[PDB]
Amino acid sequence: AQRQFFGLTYNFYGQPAPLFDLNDLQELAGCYARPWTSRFSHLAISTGSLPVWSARYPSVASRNIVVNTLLGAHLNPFAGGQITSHQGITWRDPVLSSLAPVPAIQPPPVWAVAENVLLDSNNYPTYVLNLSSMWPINQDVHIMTMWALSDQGPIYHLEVPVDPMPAATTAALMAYTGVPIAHLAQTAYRFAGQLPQSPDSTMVSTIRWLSAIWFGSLTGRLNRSRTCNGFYFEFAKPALNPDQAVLKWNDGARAAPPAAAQSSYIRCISPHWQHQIVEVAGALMSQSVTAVTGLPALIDEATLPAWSQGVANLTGNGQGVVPCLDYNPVPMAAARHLQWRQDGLITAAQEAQLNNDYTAYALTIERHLTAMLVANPIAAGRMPIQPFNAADFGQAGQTAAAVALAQAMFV
Amino acid sequence: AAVFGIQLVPKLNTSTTRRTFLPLRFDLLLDRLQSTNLHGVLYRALDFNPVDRSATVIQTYPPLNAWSPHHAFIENPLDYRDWTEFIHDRALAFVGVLTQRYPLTQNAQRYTNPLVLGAAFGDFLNARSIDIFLDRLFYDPTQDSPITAITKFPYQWTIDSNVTTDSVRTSAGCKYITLYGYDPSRPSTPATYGKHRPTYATVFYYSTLPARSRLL
Amino acid sequence: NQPLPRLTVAPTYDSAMSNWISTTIAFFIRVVNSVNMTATVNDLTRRTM
Repeated sequence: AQRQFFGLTYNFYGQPAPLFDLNDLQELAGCYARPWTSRFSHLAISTGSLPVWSARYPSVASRNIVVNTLLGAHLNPFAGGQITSHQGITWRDPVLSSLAPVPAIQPPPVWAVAENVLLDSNNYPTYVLNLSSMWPINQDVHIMTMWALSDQGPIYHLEVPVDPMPAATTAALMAYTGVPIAHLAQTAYRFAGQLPQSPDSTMVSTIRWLSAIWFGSLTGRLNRSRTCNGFYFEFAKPALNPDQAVLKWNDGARAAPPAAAQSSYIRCISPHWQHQIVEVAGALMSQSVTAVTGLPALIDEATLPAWSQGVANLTGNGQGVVPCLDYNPVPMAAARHLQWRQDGLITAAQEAQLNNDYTAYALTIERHLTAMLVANPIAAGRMPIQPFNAADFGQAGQTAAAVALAQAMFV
Repeated sequence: AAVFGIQLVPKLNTSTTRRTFLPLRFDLLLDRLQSTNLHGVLYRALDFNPVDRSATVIQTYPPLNAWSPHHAFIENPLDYRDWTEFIHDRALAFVGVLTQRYPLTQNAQRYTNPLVLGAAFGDFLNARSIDIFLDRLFYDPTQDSPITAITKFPYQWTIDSNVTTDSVRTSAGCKYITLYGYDPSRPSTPATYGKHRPTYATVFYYSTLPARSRLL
Repeated sequence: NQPLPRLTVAPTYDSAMSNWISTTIAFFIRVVNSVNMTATVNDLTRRTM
């Protein structure tokens, strides 16, 4: 199995208490059911099937970004050792099964409102003693810490063993073909979130390879022509919502295996991530892997927020680090198209349009986040949109770097 | 300071180095076993009475401490007389079984495997076929001592030495065997710790850390 | 508990079960050859037991 996880809470963006409403606690972690492996029950085959627009949570990622804040205020055990309680709320039992109003006669010591508290699955001697049971809380704090170490888009991880796909990993994928990127992260997430599965387990390879192929596609390389072992993701033609992704085992030239171990931490860099069901289901999925395998190594420090420096066990700076790249959906897709255009996939006059098509699309998932941003302030104690300042949108982050990290990953 | 009822003197003092684990060569194991007197070399009467050759308890060492008797040995225990005789016999007669399968002259400079050697000897006493253990009674120091037990073979059937891919479930040794005439009643008899029993523990050897998580 | 065997089985006299029957049946053999028993219960009959 795996008995060791290190987390880091969200950052109260220049704000007092944790940016989550009581109305939220009873909107995700409520109903008394275990708020744990629920993160995914708020996503659809796409975006047009969710209440992710003008509403309490105006974003295809506004849910997790909230449930994640709510998790910070109720994770004191892993911080210090005791259970504590934040505003009349504290886990019912030592197993942290769920949340519930403070008892009445034996209330837990009121939590201490502190931002960015590190976490150690050791500071809580009961966790590992029950592992199996509260297994979920692990993979979750992990999903958290991969969004917390970042400020503008979750930071997942990518791999590619120098070997060919693990047979029973080409068989497991060939049964997930038609399935959309959403339902893939689904199985991915749903999987590594119940019963400690050994990192050796088949599924981990499969769901870890499904996070390497998704990336190759997101950067042309692993396209309809140059597939992985036979797979690649086909994105919906921009003009009718290109924010899609479906796995498709083809049979064109197989992108030869890399010359070595290709590891790197990639995170969406522009606010765009917050509303692209594919930029989340994908990233979220790549995180399903890390959750049941500790954490490859230390994520490079360089490009990362101010509250994520030398974050013990997580962030690094020295050798045990892996350069962390951050791409921008538009500056990205543009090259993703150029790649297609080069492999004869499309016409030479069709990419100067494919971009128009998609670029206008990104301009739509832009006047929307800004609207929701200047709709749900932040001083309002809530953070469904997560501040971003009308700027990062164009921000041509690493991008160019990851577009190269994709080629070396699928030579 | 003091922890509960125990009082702890201020000064802290521990050994400052660890001797590199040394695996017994095949010849040394052959001499240890075939020595004039096994007492001291293999087993050692904890409280041997001078007057008469009698010993309530006997703490044992390596190729013997592994062994865990079968029911017939527990019920109707022997006296320090026939006990020395029992071993002085079996220790020798065992060297035979093991040496005829590995002529000392040609392969003495080969380290025996702590684990298998234990189960291979303990199983010999209980009178269980020892054929399988011999196959890998040796191992190159480079390959882990507990790994050779797995690499050579993932044999999950031999009672008291179930070797899986990552762990080897064997019955803990018996650092103490009690010869007839032993009683935990007297305050004088040496603290056996229940190990005079056959199955008081179950040593699970593991290969790698992930192999251990799967165990716990 | 022991792992299922894929070879041939033959009633063995080792194992908790087996041992439990062997030591306990060894106890009542002691109850029968004890002082009490030995004085009361007849002799030849006590052998039969």
